[PDB]
Parts: sequence; structure tokens; C-alpha cells
Amino acid sequence: INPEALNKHIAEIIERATNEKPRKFLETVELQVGLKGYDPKKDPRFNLPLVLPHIAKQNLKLCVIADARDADRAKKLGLNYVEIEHLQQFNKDAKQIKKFAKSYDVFLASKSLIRQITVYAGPGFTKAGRTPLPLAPDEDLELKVLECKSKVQFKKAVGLNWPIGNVKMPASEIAQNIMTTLNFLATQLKKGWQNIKTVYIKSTMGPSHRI
RNA sequence: GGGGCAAGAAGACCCUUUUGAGCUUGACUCCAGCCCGGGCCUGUGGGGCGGGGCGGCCGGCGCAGCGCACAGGGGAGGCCGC
Repeated sequence: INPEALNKHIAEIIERATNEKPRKFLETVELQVGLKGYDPKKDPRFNLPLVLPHIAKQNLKLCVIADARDADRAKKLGLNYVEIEHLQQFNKDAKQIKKFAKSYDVFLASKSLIRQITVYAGPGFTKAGRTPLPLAPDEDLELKVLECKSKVQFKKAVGLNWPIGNVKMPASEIAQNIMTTLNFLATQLKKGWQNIKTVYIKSTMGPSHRI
């Protein structure tokens, strides 16, 4: 509606399945604000670290397939590459292009499998909306996957949990109280700040209540 | 008193003038006057009745399902008594 229409901030974030004390695994917070999706990086504002370097958030599956390049980077793990290249039928017909899982934070697709890369293995490789960054057949990826895990864009709000200040804090230690999480997004850029309801919430180990 | 076309008097008769005046109308172009609406002057109320801001209340089967997962969902933890 308008840039400061959500004048009241996230304020209390401790209120989900709080019950006896810990709603989630602990007093960890998955309560957050979801986005409209009008912009991917401008309106929502990709953020600088939300707090001190934290965890990959949802802890997505470790099954990235992009490219081997140098084997030692992650050969045993399979994190460097999963062998879906024997299934080379994917470009002609994408029968199992994303059938395994879309859970991984990044469905990395490199130039190794670029033969099979169109839209099924190209943009939209993971039907679930997130962002991959495969480096090159010439140089190793794996080491660099900084802008997607751990520091998560406001675009991945509807489909992911978010630590916007933990349940542990009495009252509020986010917004004005902690500016690491709230800073760049004073307002949603051109978009009116208000999106859906008071907050999306999008909780994990809790009800993802929409108000 | 026959004439001096005797004198009046820059003919009002009939024209002409890109000369007028009084009058008329249903000429052209308009103006006072009046009627008619909307504002302002110009407050304090009661309403009807919609709107209208708040302002509760509830939603919700391709369901393949553990089950009207509305979608958006999501974790494997807590506190329905999972």
C-alpha cells in the first residue's frame, strides 16, 4: 500500500507455538514476514547478514549435482556432483530432471550438463523458487555458494523458515533493537511495504499460521 | 401691373452622396431590468437511507491423503493426550 504503511515492525516474534517455552527445536525463530514477489532483488532487498554468521537456515538436503571439475573439493560427499549424467535422456526428454528432490537450497546446474540445460535444467531447475550459482567447467564451484545459504534474500520468504530474532528474547530484540536483520529494507523500495496480513510467519517445527 | 425667366430662399419635389436624424421590427451586434440554478454569507441539532473508515465473526476435497493438506505450507519437535 505505502512504504511506511507497516509502521508497526515485526515487534514480538516470540509468539508462535511458544507453549511451555520452546516452539521449535529450541527458542530458535522461524517467524518472519513473507513477500509479494513483485521483485526478486530490488523491492524485497537481498540482505547483508541477518545476524552474526548463522546456519544455512532450513538446513536443505546435501545433493547438489553441478560439476566435478577437481574431484577433491567434494568427491566422497557427492555434493560436488550427483551422477544424473548417465541419465543423458534429460535434454531430449526431462523425465527425471527434478524428480529426485527440489529440497536442496540450490539445484546447481553447471556447463558439464549444459547439453541438457534449457528450462527443465535451466532457470526453474528446482520448481521451488531459489537461486543457484555454478562457477565453470574450467574452475571449481563448491567453495563459493555465498548468496543463497546462511544472508538469505527476502524473495525466499514464502517457502523457507526465518530467524528474525529468536523466541528467547523477552519482548523485541529485532527491528530498531537489532539492525543486522532490519536495515537495508527501510521500505520495500518502489513497492508499498505492506504485503500479506500482519506477518506471513512461515514457521518450521510450528504452525505456519498466515496472520 | 405686360415684361425685366423683378427680388425671396445654397428647392424640403426627383436623383446622387460609401451624409444624417426621428421611428419600427421577427435587421445585424448588443446592454440595463427580471427570472432561474450552483457557491459564499451561515449556526446548532435529530434522523431516514445507502455508502463509508474502523470493526468482530467465520473460511479452506485433484487431495493421490496418516486425514475437505484450499493455496503458503513446513519441521521431525514437543506439550492434543504426536
